[PDB]
Amino acid sequence: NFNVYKAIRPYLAHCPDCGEGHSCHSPVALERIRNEATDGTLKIQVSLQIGIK
Amino acid sequence: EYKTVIPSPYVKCCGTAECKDKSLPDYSCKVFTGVYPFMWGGAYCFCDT
Amino acid sequence: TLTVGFTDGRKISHSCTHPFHHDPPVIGREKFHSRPQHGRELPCSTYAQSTAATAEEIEVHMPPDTPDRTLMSQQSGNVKITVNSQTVRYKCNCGDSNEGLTTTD
Amino acid sequence: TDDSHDWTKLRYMDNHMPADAERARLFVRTSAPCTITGTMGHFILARCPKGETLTVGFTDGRKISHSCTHPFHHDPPVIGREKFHSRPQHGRELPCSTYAQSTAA
Amino acid sequence: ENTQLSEAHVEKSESCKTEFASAYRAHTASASAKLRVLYQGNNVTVSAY
Amino acid sequence: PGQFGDIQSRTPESEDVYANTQLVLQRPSAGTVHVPYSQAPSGFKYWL
Amino acid sequence: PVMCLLANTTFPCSQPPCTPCCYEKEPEETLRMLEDNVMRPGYYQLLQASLTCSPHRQRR
Amino acid sequence: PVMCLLANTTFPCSQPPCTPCCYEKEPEETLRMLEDNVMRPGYYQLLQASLTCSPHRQRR
Amino acid sequence: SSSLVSESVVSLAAGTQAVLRCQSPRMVWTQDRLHDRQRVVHWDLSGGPGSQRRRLVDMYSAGEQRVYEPRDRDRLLLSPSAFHDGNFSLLIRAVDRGDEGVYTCNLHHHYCHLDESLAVRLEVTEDPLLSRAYWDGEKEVLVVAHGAPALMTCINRAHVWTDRHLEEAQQVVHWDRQLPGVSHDRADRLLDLYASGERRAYGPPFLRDRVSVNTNAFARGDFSLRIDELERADEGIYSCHLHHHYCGLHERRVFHLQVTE
Amino acid sequence: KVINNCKVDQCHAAVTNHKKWQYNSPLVPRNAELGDRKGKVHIPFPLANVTCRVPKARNPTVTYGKNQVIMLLYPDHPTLLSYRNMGEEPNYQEEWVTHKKEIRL
Ligand SMILES: *[C@@H]1O[C@H](CO)[C@@H](O)[C@H](O)[C@H]1NC(C)=O
Ligand SMILES: *[C@@H]1O[C@H](CO)[C@@H](O)[C@H](O)[C@H]1NC(C)=O
Repeated sequence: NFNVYKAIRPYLAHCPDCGEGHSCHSPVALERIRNEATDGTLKIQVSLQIGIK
Repeated sequence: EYKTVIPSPYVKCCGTAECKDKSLPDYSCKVFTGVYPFMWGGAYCFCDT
Repeated sequence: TLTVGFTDGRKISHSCTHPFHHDPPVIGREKFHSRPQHGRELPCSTYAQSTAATAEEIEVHMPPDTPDRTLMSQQSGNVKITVNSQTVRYKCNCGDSNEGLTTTD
Repeated sequence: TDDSHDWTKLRYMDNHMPADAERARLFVRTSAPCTITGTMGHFILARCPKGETLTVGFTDGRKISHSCTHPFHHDPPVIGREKFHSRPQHGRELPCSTYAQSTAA
Repeated sequence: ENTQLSEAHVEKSESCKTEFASAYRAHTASASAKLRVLYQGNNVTVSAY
Repeated sequence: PGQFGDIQSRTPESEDVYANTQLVLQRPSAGTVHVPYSQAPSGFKYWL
Repeated sequence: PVMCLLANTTFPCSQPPCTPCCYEKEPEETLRMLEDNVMRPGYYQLLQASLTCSPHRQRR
Repeated sequence: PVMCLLANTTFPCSQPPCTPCCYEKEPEETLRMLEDNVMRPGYYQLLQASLTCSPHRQRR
Repeated sequence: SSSLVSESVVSLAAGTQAVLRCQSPRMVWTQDRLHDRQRVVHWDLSGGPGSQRRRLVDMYSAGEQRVYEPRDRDRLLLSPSAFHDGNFSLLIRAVDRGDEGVYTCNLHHHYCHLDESLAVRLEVTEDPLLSRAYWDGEKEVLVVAHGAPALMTCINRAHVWTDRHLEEAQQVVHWDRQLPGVSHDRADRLLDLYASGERRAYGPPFLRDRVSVNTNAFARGDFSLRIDELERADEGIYSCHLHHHYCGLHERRVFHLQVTE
Repeated sequence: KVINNCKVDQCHAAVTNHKKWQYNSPLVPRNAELGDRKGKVHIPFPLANVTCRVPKARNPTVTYGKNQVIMLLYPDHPTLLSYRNMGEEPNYQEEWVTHKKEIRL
């Protein structure tokens, strides 16, 4: 049942810019943006993981 | 489309790392000196300068 | 811009922006907003909702550190490095230890 | 009003009645929303993107949302040579000016 | 019978402590400079008017 | 380099790409930990 | 099926020396296995055997 | 030293005539204090001694 | 002026490089304000010399308290406005025999690198007439009947812990120069290095080319004066001045530069 | 108060305020019978100088032309380029670019 992030050897987190001018410390730091889908939707890559405990 | 591949940086704490020549397309490497790292509890390194 | 916002465990929302200009590359000879009802065929491409995507590399590695000197209590010239269920590398540039990696304070 | 500084409340007058409300009921837009940063007394220091009017809104004790609206061309002073996105991770340092976050002038 | 007096004028702001601009008179300058002489394997650099 | 057509592989399943993208890695400024570089001209956006 | 080799034992790729619950027993053997054997799709079946393992908690 | 004046008495601008928190005992004398010593920042210290002070009912 | 820390004599040769060491981990700051008003309060519980202290509850500056054990929800309570008056007291709704031990209230300020803590011993009895609050000589000890609440006081009303100013951005290091014969207070300013990045160099061009501080000074905490190509006319009293006015740090190091061997 | 035989248009209650006070703006008028009367407490939030992270510009590509220069620029947003001669006179020219252009000087 796709337990996909058990084997994630870690980076103890940080965000370079959450907005607000200055920096912060959170794994809401997105790493990259995928955009080339010709329909116009976006695939975004945040550093936190969702859904699976 | 390409992918500008940026691997994880290599902070040599209290030491000067040297260039690992890797035969990669548009490969580029540089060891920057006199950096300061930091994290949750202040500095990521005990090292100073 | 792009702006993605999460919320803390104490219900504290925090935004996150990275400078990226979104443009829509508009498709075909119609220059519009959204999918209407009276539409026509357009061969587009998008990310499918399937999860099993095949062998895409994201670099995960060794944990760099978490420098946690907050628990290092100064017991009047004595550094009790409190661990609290962890594996603390300590670099004591003094007597009574030089370096090490402990699990007990 | 008791010669104190309780940060949870306010006052607002309605028909010979000075009525109070909650601090955190404040939501401002130009046509796009803004950033609630400095809130004391009369004064709201706020960062806000481009618009052509301004509307500040809040809600009452009976949950009555009221909004002041003024048609005012808001634009930022352009700083540096760029007409850029926002502040990035890597830029340079140019002097400018900001309303200070002091308590009492 | 209700009338109303209306009066207004203009003054300075609190902007003037930092935001202003000097109209200014400029005439003859100070010829200051710097020169480095490599006298006999000795790079000596001086700065004066 | 930078023209639409810098990225060059032989077949679509071939990954041997000759490309000239001009990554001159900038110095991260002071205390911040990231990897700024000289910006990469993406030909494939303005192919379209 | 195919055999993954940890330079000492040429075990089957979905049958490691840690059957079952590979990472769930300890993380460091999975750390070393991702360190050396990352070149193998049979090791990605072993990655499944660390990710979609179906251990004793799962019904499969 | 700076001395305020409510037109009959020259109390100092650090000693108000309704010391302290003069408003919460009598408003109109504070209003006349405003209209009189508008010219004084020592009166702004007097209002500091009349608003951000420690009255007989509060110890702030 | 400043509080002095180390006074030393340095004798060096003409044409060499002087290094007047002035370093401080407590003056380190960066050209970003990345959580530079980040504070944390946390309460820990320990149980004698042969037990390990355990974290119960914490709270970040401008945030709400976080409980670590689901059992302890609505049981361990802090004042949500702790950061307004410095009242970090912890209320335990109902105590039991297992609750005995030393509780520590910990304040930490990441900007000034300050930490302050207080201990309280909780002793839970069964008789309410034995219930008292007393000072054992170095800590408050609270005697509480079982099932009664225990309000463990942690009050520190200093301005550095409450949300007063603490937006200073005025860490500053000064390099000063006192030439021979001239008395102090009329000492000539040589260099100003501001935490924001702004720099002030003083003097004729003859001096500015030979006197420098490394460009990543606040990043690495190195404010050492480097004097290249020592001349006899360079001798004198140099002083490094570290100033954090809000947290009250005023330190100086003084170097008597002599030109000899 | 009881006032003998005056209807609602003939009467006018006006509750004079000398205790309860919700402050306002000097665009709205004063008392109808008063001249000068002041009350003076300052306003908060001054302004201070600061220095901000403006972006750095995007490095374009160059080469020789026959006592000329070929320069291909890629912008990310429209930005001004400019040029001058360092001789007896500048002849300096300033332009904006929005998209990726080859400019020869
Ligand atoms: C002297 O300065 C010149 C440049 O003016 C430089 O090229 C040379 O290496 C220097 N030599 C010495 C001995 O300092
Ligand atoms: C400090 O906090 C506790 C929390 O219960 C509260 O009971 C107490 O009254 C507070 N002290 C003051 C002086 O407000």
